[PDB]
Amino acid sequence: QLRQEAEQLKNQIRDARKACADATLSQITNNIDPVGRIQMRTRRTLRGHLAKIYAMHWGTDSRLLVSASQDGKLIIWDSYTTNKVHAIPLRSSWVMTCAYAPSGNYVACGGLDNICSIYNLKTVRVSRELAGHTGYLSCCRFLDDNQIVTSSGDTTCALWDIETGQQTTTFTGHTGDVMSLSLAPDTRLFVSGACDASAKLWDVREGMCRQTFTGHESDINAICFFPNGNAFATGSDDATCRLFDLRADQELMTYSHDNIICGITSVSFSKSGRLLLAGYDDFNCNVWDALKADRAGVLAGHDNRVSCLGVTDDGMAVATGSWDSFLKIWN
Amino acid sequence: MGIVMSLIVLAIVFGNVLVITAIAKFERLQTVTNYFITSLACADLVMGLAVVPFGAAHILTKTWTFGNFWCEFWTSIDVLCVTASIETLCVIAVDRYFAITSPFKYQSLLTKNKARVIILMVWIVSGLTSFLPIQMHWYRATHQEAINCYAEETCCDFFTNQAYAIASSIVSFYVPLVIMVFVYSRVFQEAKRQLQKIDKSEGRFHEHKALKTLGIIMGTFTLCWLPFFIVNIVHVIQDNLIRKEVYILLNWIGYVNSGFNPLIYCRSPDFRIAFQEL
Amino acid sequence: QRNEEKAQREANKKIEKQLQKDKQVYRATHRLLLLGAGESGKSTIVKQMGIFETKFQVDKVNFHMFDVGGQRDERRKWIQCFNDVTAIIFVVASSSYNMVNRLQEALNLFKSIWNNRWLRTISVILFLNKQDLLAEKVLAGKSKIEDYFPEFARYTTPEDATPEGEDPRVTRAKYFIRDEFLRISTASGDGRHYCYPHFTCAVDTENIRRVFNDCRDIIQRMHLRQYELL
Amino acid sequence: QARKLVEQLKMEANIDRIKVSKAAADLMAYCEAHAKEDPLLTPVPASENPFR
Ligand SMILES: Nc1nc2c(ncn2[C@@H]2O[C@H](COP(=O)(O)OP(=O)(O)OP(=O)(O)O)[C@@H](O)[C@H]2O)c(=O)[nH]1
Ligand SMILES: CN[C@@H]1CCc2c(ccc(O)c2O)[C@H]1O
Repeated sequence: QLRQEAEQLKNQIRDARKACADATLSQITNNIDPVGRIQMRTRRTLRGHLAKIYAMHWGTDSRLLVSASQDGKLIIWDSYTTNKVHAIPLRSSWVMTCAYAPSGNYVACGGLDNICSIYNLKTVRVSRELAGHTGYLSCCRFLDDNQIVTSSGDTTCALWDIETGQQTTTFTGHTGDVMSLSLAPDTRLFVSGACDASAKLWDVREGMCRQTFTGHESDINAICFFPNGNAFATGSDDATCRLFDLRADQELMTYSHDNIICGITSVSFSKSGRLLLAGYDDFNCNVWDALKADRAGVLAGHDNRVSCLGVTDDGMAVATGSWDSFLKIWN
Repeated sequence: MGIVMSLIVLAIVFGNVLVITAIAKFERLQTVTNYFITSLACADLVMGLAVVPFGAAHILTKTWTFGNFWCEFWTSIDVLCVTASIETLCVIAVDRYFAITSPFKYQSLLTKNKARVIILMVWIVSGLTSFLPIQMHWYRATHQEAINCYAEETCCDFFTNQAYAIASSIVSFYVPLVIMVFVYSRVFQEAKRQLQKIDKSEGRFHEHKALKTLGIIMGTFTLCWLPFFIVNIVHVIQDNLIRKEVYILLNWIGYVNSGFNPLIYCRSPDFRIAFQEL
Repeated sequence: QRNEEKAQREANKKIEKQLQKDKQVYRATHRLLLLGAGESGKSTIVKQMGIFETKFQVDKVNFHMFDVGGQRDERRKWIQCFNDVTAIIFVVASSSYNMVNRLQEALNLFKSIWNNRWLRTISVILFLNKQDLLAEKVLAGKSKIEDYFPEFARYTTPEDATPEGEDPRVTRAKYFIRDEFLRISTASGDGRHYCYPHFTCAVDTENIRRVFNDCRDIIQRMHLRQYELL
Repeated sequence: QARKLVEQLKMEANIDRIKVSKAAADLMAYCEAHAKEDPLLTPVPASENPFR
């Protein structure tokens, strides 16, 4: 009855996007000259964390950044001069994410206590605690100075109102735990990747799902938009990175090699979007060519697996965090 | 004998510099335990760089051409290097004993500042028994051969009273020996006690390693340094009994021990991968 | 500009002084993870002795236990966080063999936890709860273990066993249940981590000394293996 | 939840799609246009590098 139309509807979508694919992305970009060999060297090394690092976020000024560690601290650094600015002790030692407000006046936090905490940096004390999730938080991003979107392990995402501490809207439709999210440049749409090897596109204003992408075969760990805003890249623990297109409603290219079998922890783009930086469980990082799917460089120097990655808004440096309680700046 | 002596110098120098540069270059090998290894490697490197070449030149040429002050300086640095190298093994043994016997308080007891204080105390005690009694002429013997040797400029063989030959020998060798024996016996007893428990609990579902490790560690050190520190007392207690050739041979056998420490104390997999990287 | 750098450096030194003070506390405390298979009297043995946390001290040593109750998922993704704990405490009701079964599910969960890719150097302290009513229902003839575990028919009580005036039947059942876990423990263990099973009841009052001794053994064995003596 | 899945499937089934040949060209054009100001792509002199 009802399930009968699901098989017909699913096949209709598959055949609808099968005719659209007239040429692959790699076929068009055969005549582009290769980017060549890219070599980067460590410029800074930040020390002071007593345990492994799980999260990191750059500042809008491209000068200050924040990090989180399992020992129960939330340290704000000064990358130019390598001087600690703040150190916020956490009530709960298990922290999985952190965020930095665009205006630079607030910092978010969350983890295994199912609570999101917002701290006031220009007064440091807890400003608000958001409750209502029934699972551990995985990611959080600041829409504005008064609203924030979060994802958790109860297969739902929510949009909060910081002033009142109430959920404005809730996004449902996933089956597995939601692992990451990323906001669009215009802050009107966002994507999320969950453990059922699926990624969906949501509408913030209307609170409805738009499209679904199911090109993976394992739990998705990271996601990030293209700088243009019409594409995004994901990374799962099957040693593959894939590029998806919003307008074509299908994937365009995959990034994998036969000499790597570990998982992928984080992905990030560059200022122009030609380079794709992905962190791995092989204790190092890899640099890809977005339009060619070939390696261009290797970032090595971490003693344990890399868990965090970020690129400044102005694109001068790359910051990587790992489980050896160290942070490095690459340029 | 030049080929054999040259190879000994190269082996000691090459081995210790590799260990030193591996700890400094890599941040994953910087541990409180590794500071003692660094101090021991520095002592062995200084020994191999300074003592061995000049002794080899003296043996081969059969004359001393560097004067009378440099011979005293060479003897003083010899005693300083020998004393400071044996006393670090005692510190390593005590550290392992504290780590194994008292596991809960080991992290609190040992700190980097305490390790630095211990290392400088060891080096100060080593320097207070070599340069001070030798440069102040408190160790010189009193007979015709010794006084003629002291007067002569090209002959500066080793002659010593009974008091110095007893005190320096005791401080350099005998106090560390009993401490090492006691702590290693207790460590072996703990290892056997913990090995019996696994057999008692889950034995049917399935002490050579500890015996081999402790045997190697104690045997190399004892077989390297015991005969010399026995004949050192013997040749003073009883006169005209120990020939100079035997004394020099046993001293050089003791010197050889400086090239074996990197093998014994740096066989960890982290050290192996560090050496592979370099 | 010149005064700004000096003022900024003043705050860094003050922060670094506090970090050193807090590092002594972090390294002197032991973290424990408490896992339960469901039912099994997990809360009873905790009260007598989001995420819930508790702290206790014995013989001037600080222990800090963790219990997760806000994440009720068949697949555990948060298990990666607890890869640096001293030990894991597993609580199972040994008397739930007939009830629909629970013992096989607990064994499967133990097998999944033991062979995890991230918990490859962590030992497990096993508590076999609810012994008195297990003995009562074994004495009662209304139930038989062989009707649910066919391997029990060809099992004999070990000669190297320590019965508590105890019926040989309940002793045989107890050792069979314990050996079911011990087989999985020894199947894949390579010396990096062991298992410490205990028989626990409701009236027990020494469940904390057992944890203390097991943690001491874990640390001592780790050091012995590190120094190539084991 | 049988009706909810079909209703959501029908909502996202009727959308306008463009060929891959246009999306790839758009991405290529954006990259070619903005590759000039990409500090990670081409090294910058140490005079204007704040991290050196
Ligand atoms: N005889 C005996 N009964 C127990 C024991 N532990 C719990 N019970 C019984 O269990 C009842 C309470 O429920 P629990 O088994 O403690 O359930 P719980 O501790 O909340 O375990 P979870 O629900 O999994 O968190 C008590 O009334 C006891 O009769 C035990 O060790 N021995
Ligand atoms: C000439 N060689 C010296 C002679 C005596 C001596 C040595 C080393 C340590 C000591 O405590 C000593 O008394 C030898 O290295």
